[PDB]
Amino acid sequence: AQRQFFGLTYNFYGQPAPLFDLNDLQELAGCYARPWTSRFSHLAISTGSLPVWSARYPSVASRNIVVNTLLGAHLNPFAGGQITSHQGITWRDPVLSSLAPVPAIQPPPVWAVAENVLLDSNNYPTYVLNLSSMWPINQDVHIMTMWALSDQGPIYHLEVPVDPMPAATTAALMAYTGVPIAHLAQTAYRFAGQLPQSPDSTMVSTIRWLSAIWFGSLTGRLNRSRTCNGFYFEFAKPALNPDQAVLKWNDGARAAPPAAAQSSYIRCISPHWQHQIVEVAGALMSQSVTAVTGLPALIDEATLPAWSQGVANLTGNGQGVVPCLDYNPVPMAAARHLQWRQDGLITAAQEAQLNNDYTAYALTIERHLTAMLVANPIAAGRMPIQPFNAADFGQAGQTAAAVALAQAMFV
Amino acid sequence: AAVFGIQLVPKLNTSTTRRTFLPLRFDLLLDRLQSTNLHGVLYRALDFNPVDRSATVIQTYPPLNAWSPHHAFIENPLDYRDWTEFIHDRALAFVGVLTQRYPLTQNAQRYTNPLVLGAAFGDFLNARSIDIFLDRLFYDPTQDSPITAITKFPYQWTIDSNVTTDSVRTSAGCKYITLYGYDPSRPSTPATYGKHRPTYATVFYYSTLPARSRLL
Amino acid sequence: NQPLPRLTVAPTYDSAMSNWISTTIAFFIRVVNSVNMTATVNDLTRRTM
Repeated sequence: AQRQFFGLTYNFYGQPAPLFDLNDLQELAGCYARPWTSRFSHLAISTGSLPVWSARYPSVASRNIVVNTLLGAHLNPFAGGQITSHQGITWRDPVLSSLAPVPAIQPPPVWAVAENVLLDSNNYPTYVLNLSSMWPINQDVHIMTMWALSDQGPIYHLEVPVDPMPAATTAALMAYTGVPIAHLAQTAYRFAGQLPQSPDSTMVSTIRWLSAIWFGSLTGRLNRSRTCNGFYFEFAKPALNPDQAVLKWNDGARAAPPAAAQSSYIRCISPHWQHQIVEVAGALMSQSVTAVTGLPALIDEATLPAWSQGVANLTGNGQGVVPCLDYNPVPMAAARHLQWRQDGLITAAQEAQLNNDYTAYALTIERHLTAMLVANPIAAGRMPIQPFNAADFGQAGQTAAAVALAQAMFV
Repeated sequence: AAVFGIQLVPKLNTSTTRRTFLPLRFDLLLDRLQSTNLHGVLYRALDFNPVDRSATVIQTYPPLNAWSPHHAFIENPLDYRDWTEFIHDRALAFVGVLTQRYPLTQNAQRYTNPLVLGAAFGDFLNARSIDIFLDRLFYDPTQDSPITAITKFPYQWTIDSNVTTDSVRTSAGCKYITLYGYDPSRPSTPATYGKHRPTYATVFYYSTLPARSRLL
Repeated sequence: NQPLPRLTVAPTYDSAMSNWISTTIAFFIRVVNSVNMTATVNDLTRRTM
């Protein structure tokens, strides 16, 4: 199995208490059911099937970004050792099964409102003693810490063993073909979130390879022509919502295996991530892997927020680090198209349009986040949109770097 | 300071180095076993009475401490007389079984495997076929001592030495065997710790850390 | 508990079960050859037991 996880809470963006409403606690972690492996029950085959627009949570990622804040205020055990309680709320039992109003006669010591508290699955001697049971809380704090170490888009991880796909990993994928990127992260997430599965387990390879192929596609390389072992993701033609992704085992030239171990931490860099069901289901999925395998190594420090420096066990700076790249959906897709255009996939006059098509699309998932941003302030104690300042949108982050990290990953 | 009822003197003092684990060569194991007197070399009467050759308890060492008797040995225990005789016999007669399968002259400079050697000897006493253990009674120091037990073979059937891919479930040794005439009643008899029993523990050897998580 | 065997089985006299029957049946053999028993219960009959 795996008995060791290190987390880091969200950052109260220049704000007092944790940016989550009581109305939220009873909107995700409520109903008394275990708020744990629920993160995914708020996503659809796409975006047009969710209440992710003008509403309490105006974003295809506004849910997790909230449930994640709510998790910070109720994770004191892993911080210090005791259970504590934040505003009349504290886990019912030592197993942290769920949340519930403070008892009445034996209330837990009121939590201490502190931002960015590190976490150690050791500071809580009961966790590992029950592992199996509260297994979920692990993979979750992990999903958290991969969004917390970042400020503008979750930071997942990518791999590619120098070997060919693990047979029973080409068989497991060939049964997930038609399935959309959403339902893939689904199985991915749903999987590594119940019963400690050994990192050796088949599924981990499969769901870890499904996070390497998704990336190759997101950067042309692993396209309809140059597939992985036979797979690649086909994105919906921009003009009718290109924010899609479906796995498709083809049979064109197989992108030869890399010359070595290709590891790197990639995170969406522009606010765009917050509303692209594919930029989340994908990233979220790549995180399903890390959750049941500790954490490859230390994520490079360089490009990362101010509250994520030398974050013990997580962030690094020295050798045990892996350069962390951050791409921008538009500056990205543009090259993703150029790649297609080069492999004869499309016409030479069709990419100067494919971009128009998609670029206008990104301009739509832009006047929307800004609207929701200047709709749900932040001083309002809530953070469904997560501040971003009308700027990062164009921000041509690493991008160019990851577009190269994709080629070396699928030579 | 003091922890509960125990009082702890201020000064802290521990050994400052660890001797590199040394695996017994095949010849040394052959001499240890075939020595004039096994007492001291293999087993050692904890409280041997001078007057008469009698010993309530006997703490044992390596190729013997592994062994865990079968029911017939527990019920109707022997006296320090026939006990020395029992071993002085079996220790020798065992060297035979093991040496005829590995002529000392040609392969003495080969380290025996702590684990298998234990189960291979303990199983010999209980009178269980020892054929399988011999196959890998040796191992190159480079390959882990507990790994050779797995690499050579993932044999999950031999009672008291179930070797899986990552762990080897064997019955803990018996650092103490009690010869007839032993009683935990007297305050004088040496603290056996229940190990005079056959199955008081179950040593699970593991290969790698992930192999251990799967165990716990 | 022991792992299922894929070879041939033959009633063995080792194992908790087996041992439990062997030591306990060894106890009542002691109850029968004890002082009490030995004085009361007849002799030849006590052998039969």
